[PDB]
Amino acid sequence: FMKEKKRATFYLYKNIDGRKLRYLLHKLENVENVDIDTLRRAIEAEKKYKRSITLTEEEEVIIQRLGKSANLLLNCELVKLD
Amino acid sequence: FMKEKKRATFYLYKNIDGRKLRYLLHKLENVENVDIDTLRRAIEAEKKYKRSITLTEEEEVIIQRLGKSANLLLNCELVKLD
Repeated sequence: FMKEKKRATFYLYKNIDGRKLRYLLHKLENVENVDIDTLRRAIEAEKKYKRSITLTEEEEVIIQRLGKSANLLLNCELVKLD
Repeated sequence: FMKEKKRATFYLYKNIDGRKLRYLLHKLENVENVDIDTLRRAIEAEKKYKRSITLTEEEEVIIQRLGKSANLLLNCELVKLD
């Protein structure tokens, strides 16, 4: 129904704060593809840090658009950020 | 040590034969990135078919280059093929 005030939980290879997590999610709005090297690094990284954020309506649709690819893509952005 | 005559085992969303599996692996030699839509589809697909091939020396290095991203990338190629 939208504007559900729910949290999206992610597992990252770095224990980043919500501020950075939210930054990465929004960066995905302009991502069209992921380079093979970046994908390998994100996949091989140990994603053991559980980080969550309560979504705004705008973020809910980004999460819905990405579906199950969200966690990996967020880790890919983190690799690119670093 | 190379030329190990070992099998690489993959899990695909379609029960393709070794002929096609090998085709997809070689196609990855020219892949530089994966589009976001294709990645989501490959991630969300139920990869329940176990398919294996014994690697030639040339294929061993492709597998080594891809590392843990091989299975997902193969599924991405399968999505692109279809």
